[PDB]
Amino acid sequence: LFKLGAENIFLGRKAATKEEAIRFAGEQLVKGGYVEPEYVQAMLDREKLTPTYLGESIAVPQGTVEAKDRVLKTGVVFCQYPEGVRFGEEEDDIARLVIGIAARNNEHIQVITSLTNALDDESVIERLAHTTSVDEVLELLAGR
Amino acid sequence: SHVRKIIVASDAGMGSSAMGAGVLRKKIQDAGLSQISVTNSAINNLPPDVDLVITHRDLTERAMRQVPQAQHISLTNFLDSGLYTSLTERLVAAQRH
Repeated sequence: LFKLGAENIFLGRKAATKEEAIRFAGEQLVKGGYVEPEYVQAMLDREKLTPTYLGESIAVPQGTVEAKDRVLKTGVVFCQYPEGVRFGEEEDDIARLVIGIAARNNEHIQVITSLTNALDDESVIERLAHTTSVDEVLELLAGR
Repeated sequence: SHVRKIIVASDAGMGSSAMGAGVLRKKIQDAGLSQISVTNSAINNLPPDVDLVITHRDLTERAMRQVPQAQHISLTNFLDSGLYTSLTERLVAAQRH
């Protein structure tokens, strides 16, 4: 359902807040023609309703159901934050993997399900969180 | 009238709902309960025929309201493995029984 290559993998980023990380992911979704500009704020709007942190150092920010027509094509932006970005409810809920998603027809859970299926093992997340290799990222998510 | 439907709901039904659904789904499939179906959707969207509804305590009131006749299970944390494990064991017990 989604293409993954060097153009949508971003390693070794840093962000003081989840809002900055979400804005970067949103900017990259706009940059790759996945979404129109209005989708960036829609991702921030969705984050306010309830965090997109999914546990296990992963966050998957996406837009609201209201922004479905601002999505041009299903896409993901894989963003690595080795130092972590607080994303969940608690201060302990830190994400090192921030995966920005844009899904046609508000199908975000299908994209999330595909990603989390490939992230079912703790060793895979740890490796993805600190790797400096784009190729390794592609390998670990290629069976998705 | 057999309990076989489990659905997870949330504010947008595009975040926490995705993870909750996946984990529960996996456990159910592992238990050999192919008869039980698992899906996720926004709170605003919950079919009246649903037997089990799983949401975050902060929104369980809402789901109860849409269907207070349905069975609702409240969570506390997104990765609360302890709660998830307990709930699963329970459903299995209720399946046989």
